[PDB]
Amino acid sequence: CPLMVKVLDAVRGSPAINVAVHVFRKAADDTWEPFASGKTSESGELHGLTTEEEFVEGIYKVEIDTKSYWKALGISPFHEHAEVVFTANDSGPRRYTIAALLSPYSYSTTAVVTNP
Amino acid sequence: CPLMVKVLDAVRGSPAINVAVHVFRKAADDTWEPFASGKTSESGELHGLTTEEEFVEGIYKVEIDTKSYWKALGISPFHEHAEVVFTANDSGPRRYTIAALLSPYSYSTTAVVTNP
Amino acid sequence: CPLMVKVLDAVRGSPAINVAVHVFRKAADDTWEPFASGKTSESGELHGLTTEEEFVEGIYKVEIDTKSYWKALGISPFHEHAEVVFTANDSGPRRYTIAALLSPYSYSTTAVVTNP
Amino acid sequence: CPLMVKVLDAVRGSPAINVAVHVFRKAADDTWEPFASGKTSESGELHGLTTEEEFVEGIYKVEIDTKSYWKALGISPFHEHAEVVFTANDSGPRRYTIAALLSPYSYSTTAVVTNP
Ligand SMILES: Cc1cc(C)cc(-c2ccc([C@@H](C)C(=O)O)cc2F)c1
Ligand SMILES: Cc1cc(C)cc(-c2ccc([C@@H](C)C(=O)O)cc2F)c1
Repeated sequence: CPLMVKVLDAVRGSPAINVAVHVFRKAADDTWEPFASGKTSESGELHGLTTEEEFVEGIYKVEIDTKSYWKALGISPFHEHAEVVFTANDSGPRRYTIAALLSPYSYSTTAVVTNP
Repeated sequence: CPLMVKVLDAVRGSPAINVAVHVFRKAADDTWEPFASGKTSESGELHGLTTEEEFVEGIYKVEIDTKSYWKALGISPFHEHAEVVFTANDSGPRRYTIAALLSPYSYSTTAVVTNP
Repeated sequence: CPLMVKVLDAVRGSPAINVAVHVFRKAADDTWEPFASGKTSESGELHGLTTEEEFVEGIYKVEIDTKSYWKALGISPFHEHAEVVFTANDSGPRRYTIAALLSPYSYSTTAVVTNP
Repeated sequence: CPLMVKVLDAVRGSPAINVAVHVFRKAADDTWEPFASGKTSESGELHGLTTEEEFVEGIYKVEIDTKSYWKALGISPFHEHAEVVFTANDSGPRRYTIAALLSPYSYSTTAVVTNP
């Protein structure tokens, strides 16, 4: 599991459950090619997006569908979605966790990049 | 000044100076049209991006060029840029401040929306 | 104005108004002595806490009364308060801005330290 | 495991490993009584702090010894320590995770409160 996404809710103090997450890889012509997607679990995590063989160096975009998340909870949100855009680099560690902390008018994100 | 950007550096405990910012607006064909750009001052603030007349209703993307910022300080950061994507002015004209807090492997952003 | 506090609300996308702040300084006996207090204005800012003369070197604790803030808006938050504890002026006088971003179950804080 | 602490490093993009964490419970006379302590693991987590029988309702303080963390990595930090102060309430969920994201001049914290 070289790529994991973990989403938390700063209003409810809970995992962000059943959030849609789409990953894209930047193509040669600078367009965004669908790569992987899924919905966060009851723990706010999304595992199994890709495999070591599929996850090559390059620029990736993780889109988190925050607007749908907030409106399913009855909350008015600011953003259309959250975006995390980063380069995967085979130098240094090989497991990427993209973590996001959501509020209606704000979000935080960090990267946790490690070896097993 | 209906759109402003303010950026802080969480490593230095200082304004983030000379941060490039590019604003896009979603066009009729659903592409991202360049709208405005500038860079943060010595105070970490970017004023004068647009006008009340030109800042019409739409979906806007504020790209904050965090990689360029960190590389210019000699640091190899995680992200390519921070994105803030939102619908603006859909209940009439508002003033938006996009605030960001930067670290090499993490950033936060918030919006301050006021009615003049 | 060598110590200032600025607070934003990540649910409302607005300044956090009428936030009570209490500042303490560690005394010779290692207890927390009350130093100064105030509350955020309509802009989310708190000016006039102290003076250059009175703001001597020491360990300071800035308590931001987040529970009181959220309860006054009818919300039952997680935290009692946010604390920011730091040594001030140990390389000579500096100006400190303590910035905070509030959600009901989460907060962020940063320091902006400048040399006048 | 009713109380867990999880610490991440926003400069290195890693867990915050071998950080000292002290938990206190507020006594009747408003002093802070030592309650539990430990050091974060290789995953930035601290498990086994307390037991259901020991963790009663009341106000708790989680101190994270960030200053020692940063100076063991050769980094100049702002804060003396990070503080998280909250009420444990048997109404609603019974597992508390206190998560913290560290930068030299900033920190974020959230609460993830759940049932199994
Ligand atoms: C204080 C803070 C800030 C940010 C951007 C993420 C998180 C966070 C998000 C998801 C998670 C996942 C990995 C978890 O809860 O196990 C952990 C976190 F510390 C916490
Ligand atoms: C994204 C983020 C994170 C944190 C901890 C503070 C702030 C913040 C708080 C107050 C202000 C005030 C001083 C302002 O200039 O609007 C600015 C900020 F960027 C923004």
